[PDB]
Amino acid sequence: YAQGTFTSDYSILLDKKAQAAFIEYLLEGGPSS
Amino acid sequence: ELDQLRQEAEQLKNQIRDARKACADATLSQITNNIDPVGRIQMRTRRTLRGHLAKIYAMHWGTDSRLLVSASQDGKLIIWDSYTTNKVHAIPLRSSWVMTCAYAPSGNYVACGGLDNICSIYNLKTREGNVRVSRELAGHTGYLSCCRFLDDNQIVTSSGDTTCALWDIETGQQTTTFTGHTGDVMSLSLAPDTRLFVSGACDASAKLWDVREGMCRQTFTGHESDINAICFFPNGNAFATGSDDATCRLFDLRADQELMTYSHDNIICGITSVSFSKSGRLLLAGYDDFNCNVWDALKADRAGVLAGHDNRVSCLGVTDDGMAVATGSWDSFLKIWN
Amino acid sequence: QVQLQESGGGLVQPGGSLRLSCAASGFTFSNYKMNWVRQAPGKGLEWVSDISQSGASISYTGSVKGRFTISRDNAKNTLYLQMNSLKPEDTAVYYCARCPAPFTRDCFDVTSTTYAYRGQGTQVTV
Amino acid sequence: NTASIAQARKLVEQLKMEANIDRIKVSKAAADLMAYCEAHAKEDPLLTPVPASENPFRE
Amino acid sequence: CTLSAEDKAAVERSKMIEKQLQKDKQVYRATHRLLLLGADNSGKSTIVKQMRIYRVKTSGIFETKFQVDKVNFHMFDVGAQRDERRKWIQCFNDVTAIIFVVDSSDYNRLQEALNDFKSIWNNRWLRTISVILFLNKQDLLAEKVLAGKSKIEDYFPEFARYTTPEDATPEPGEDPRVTRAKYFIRDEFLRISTASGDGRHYCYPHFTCSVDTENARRIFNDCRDIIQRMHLRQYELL
Amino acid sequence: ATVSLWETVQKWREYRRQCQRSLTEDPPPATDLFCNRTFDEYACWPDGEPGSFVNVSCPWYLPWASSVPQGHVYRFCTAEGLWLQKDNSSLPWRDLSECEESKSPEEQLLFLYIIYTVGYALSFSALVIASAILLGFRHLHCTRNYIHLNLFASFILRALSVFIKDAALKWMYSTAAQQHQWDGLLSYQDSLSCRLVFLLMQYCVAANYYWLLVEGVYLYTLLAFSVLSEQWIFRLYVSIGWGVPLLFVVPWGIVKYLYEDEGCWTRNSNMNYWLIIRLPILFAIGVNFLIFVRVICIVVSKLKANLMCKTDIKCRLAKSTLTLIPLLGTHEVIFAFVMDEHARGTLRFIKLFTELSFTSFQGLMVAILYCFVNNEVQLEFRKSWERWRLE
Ligand SMILES: *C(=O)COCCOCCNC(=O)CC[C@H](NC(=O)CCCCCCCCCCCCCCCCCCC(=O)O)C(=O)O
Repeated sequence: YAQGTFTSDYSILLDKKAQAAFIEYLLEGGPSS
Repeated sequence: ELDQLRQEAEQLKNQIRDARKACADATLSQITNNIDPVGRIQMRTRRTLRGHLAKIYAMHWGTDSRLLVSASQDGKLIIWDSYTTNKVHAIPLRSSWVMTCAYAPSGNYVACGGLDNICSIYNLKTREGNVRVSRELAGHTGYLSCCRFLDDNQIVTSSGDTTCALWDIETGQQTTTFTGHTGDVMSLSLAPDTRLFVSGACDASAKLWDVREGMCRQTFTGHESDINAICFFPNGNAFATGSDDATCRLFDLRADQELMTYSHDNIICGITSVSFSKSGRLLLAGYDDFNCNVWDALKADRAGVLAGHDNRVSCLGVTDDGMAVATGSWDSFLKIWN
Repeated sequence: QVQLQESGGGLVQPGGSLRLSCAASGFTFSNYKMNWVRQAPGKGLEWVSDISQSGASISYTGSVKGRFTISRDNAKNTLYLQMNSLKPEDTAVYYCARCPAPFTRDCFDVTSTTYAYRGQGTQVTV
Repeated sequence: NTASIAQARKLVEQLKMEANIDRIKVSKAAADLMAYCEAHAKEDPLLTPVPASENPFRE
Repeated sequence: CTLSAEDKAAVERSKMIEKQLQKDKQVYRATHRLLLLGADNSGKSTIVKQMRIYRVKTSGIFETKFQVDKVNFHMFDVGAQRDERRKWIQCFNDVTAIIFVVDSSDYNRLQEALNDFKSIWNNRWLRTISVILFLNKQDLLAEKVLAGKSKIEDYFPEFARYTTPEDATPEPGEDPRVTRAKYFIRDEFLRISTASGDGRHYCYPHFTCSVDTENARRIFNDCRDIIQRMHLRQYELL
Repeated sequence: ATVSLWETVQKWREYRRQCQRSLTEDPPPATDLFCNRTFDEYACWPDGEPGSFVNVSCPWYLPWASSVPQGHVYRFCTAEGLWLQKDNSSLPWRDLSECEESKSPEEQLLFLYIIYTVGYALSFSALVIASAILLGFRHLHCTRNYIHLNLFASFILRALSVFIKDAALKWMYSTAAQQHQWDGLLSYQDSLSCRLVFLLMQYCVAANYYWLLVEGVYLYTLLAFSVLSEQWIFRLYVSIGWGVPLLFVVPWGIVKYLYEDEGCWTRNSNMNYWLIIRLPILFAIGVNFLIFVRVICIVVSKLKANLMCKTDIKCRLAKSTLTLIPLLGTHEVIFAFVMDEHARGTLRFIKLFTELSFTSFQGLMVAILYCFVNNEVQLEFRKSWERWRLE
């Protein structure tokens, strides 16, 4: 149905940007700051 | 020979009309113009008796003011316990078309009848413990409209064949026959002393009959359409009659004329049932406009309105001791108001 | 009491005209639909014409359509029937019948043998 | 024709029987009705509502 | 809550009575009730006798039960009753349909049938129930038309000029005059029917004879149509 | 595929452990001016001779390593033996651009979120009002009204599950779950509550579809079979509306838990366990469409074979079709036959938009058509108004 599909699109998209921030955090200095 | 008979009949009618006019010194409204008017009485449905399948055509109250009998068009005669909302008995009917039902004063027997032209009396409490068909009466050539028990052995019935009958339960034959009406005897009401009874038919007239002697004591003609609701006043010296012209009339046996008229501009539908309270102050009429009305029998103005009853109201009745009033309509529901 | 009195009968040569008047007493004339009933000798009651409360809706039987006219006078509570071009088959008793219930289009038992709200009728001979 | 004559005769006799019944004036009957209504007014639960602890249909 | 032993017994009896009433409710609501009406010459008695293949001197009403496609129908014929019908006709308010049988063969009485049908159709308590018309004794009408008397024009002037409707489906080997007269009678009934039935009840016509064995099937089909239309109206789909 | 945040952080943890192991085991060069080995949480920089250039490949944990398979990490060592510090700071020269990515938008999905959220809210309010109205008036207590109440409850549960699920999605992708560490016990992803929330949403949507199916089946049974019981058929319909969705939603949840737990089951990846919920919904939609076309044919037959007073009946048929579509949910037939893999391009926006909007406003439309504008409901309201106006 459209909502199991919309949720998977939103849930894939947010994991994508969640891992993006984590790479940025490593660039920032990882665990420090 | 017929012409002189007609002339004498019209002369006698004119004499009766002149006598009624002479005896009409004053109206009921003028005498009761100084009494305190009744306030606005509001009734609430204290109990519902949802157990029928088809329209409820008639119902009657027992002498104990606790057990009532209801007749439904699906072929059921149900005894309701008014206080506890319990079903005491459920009698199937051979003919599903039932238009009347009566409760015996002793509570041992119950009456039923309708389009089958047969009055069925069922014994409620037998040695076996089941309600069987105690007696069947088949003498009327028209559909039964109203029946009322006098005792455990005699019953007065009215049919559509312009004939009322008095039946002995044991013998099963007509003890007395009353043939004075013109067409489709609709309702009857027994007097408190059971000596006489009043009857209303579709000929726009009412007649008073003596149970023992068996002749029409008095005849009253004041309506304009079919009479389908009659009830005896508790005092026993008056009664009320309801017609399809959206009108009730109050008649007195000692005046031989209508005392007062209950009608209104808004109401244009007929009246199926009429009943009195314990004191006779409130007159309850079931109009076939999805509602019911309560008037006062002294100044003829609106006093209360009962609503919430789907379809036309068919049967109305106050308890013999004045506890509450039960109303049954074509929606297969019985509502108790106090 | 219901009173319905007819007047206007009598012998008439074929092709004549007549005026039958019905006077009503004991009820509100305007609230009831009116109609005429015909009883031929050796025959039963036959419906002729009907007119509603206000006269907007009027109808006649096929045997008399185009020859007889009906009208109402609610001011005087009268029902009028004008007969034109009478026929020898119209020799019969005419009654004025009132509908049993008011504020209603339909009404049964108009041609009943022992109908209550019906007058004595008038004899018309052609 | 005999049936019509018999019906007319029985109607005539019934009418003459009903026309020979004594009838009181309307005022007396109205006064009696008012007296009956006033006398039993207290014993009318519909007219005068009984207390909520006495009616067997509510409590 | 606390209850007495007598109260418990009364409650148990009431529960048993309610169970019996529920059992009877399915039987009551699975059966269609029909009101059979007609004149003395309409031949409804012959119809009842033919359909029965599926008391006292004042019985007042007669019931016949017939089953079509495992569906029960109870038809009620009125007998031993006075000619007055303004009161007891209100009893048949919840019936499935009114089967009105009219003898179209005999003239000088069709006006009475038309008036009775109009009164039934415009009845306040019959404005919802549908009417199934049985133009009974079609063979007699055909023979009377073929007799050459041609008395239909005398009673009904409207038959002087009347074209056969294009929707007519005459039987093979049928005289056009018979078809024209039959459809004229049908249209006379339909003109009265289509004056106050604002989508509430219909006037399904049928040409029937005293020997037809398909009357039960026609009644079953008409009842099915009525039930389907009622269900569609409840859903506001029609 | 989708590179999970937990998988990426676990890969980085393994990479940094291996980097520390290598830095501990790597022998230093003999030259005193060598640049000291440094770890800036990104790469395992080895020791370098003074005045040199170092070139290596991207680390393992980078999800876009396929874009830069070999090389693309660079560093420079000065002559004195110190890293080239940046301006007004103490960080080496930046080489992220070589290994960095070459650059559906959130604005496209935000629109859809707003539209379907407001549609679901309006439907929830309307259906609550409709259920209250139906349960209030005693005259409107038929089995058809009971089926309508069950459908309204299914729609309400679907809307509530949608709201709770989007709230949970907001919880699990936010400032929460900040633990980019060895702590696998995430704030909400590791909790069974989110998985149960997703299962509840799946059950609610399946129940809504199957209650649309139940409504269609009941209408078809009334129109085509007749002479059926009342309590037994209602019990069977309720069991099918509620119990049957438990026969494939619960097995779907069980198999999802058993095989791949992933991120609270929110993402369909296997494309073979999604059929467990998809196929029953498609079957229900197809049966409802067949019932819809059957009822439309019945209505056309009724309008043609009878009602001789009218010939131009297209308006009534159109109104009947437009009223019947929301009740049976036949607007889903316009889609769901295109699948997911066939609309990866400019599509999946029109399809998703139309389907989500129609589903969100379906509850409101049904409540308006079958409760608010229903003739019997309005008649009951008028009767109540008259009763209250006569005192
Ligand atoms: C992609 O980059 C954009 O989409 C990613 C969204 O992730 C999915 C879920 N989140 C959202 O859809 C939108 C963000 C959502 N918003 C909210 O929860 C409401 C906004 C306020 C949330 C923070 C509330 C308090 C937090 C403590 C204060 C920290 C400063 C935050 C400033 C905002 C709050 C005002 C200050 C205060 O109230 O203390 C989400 O956050 O998940």
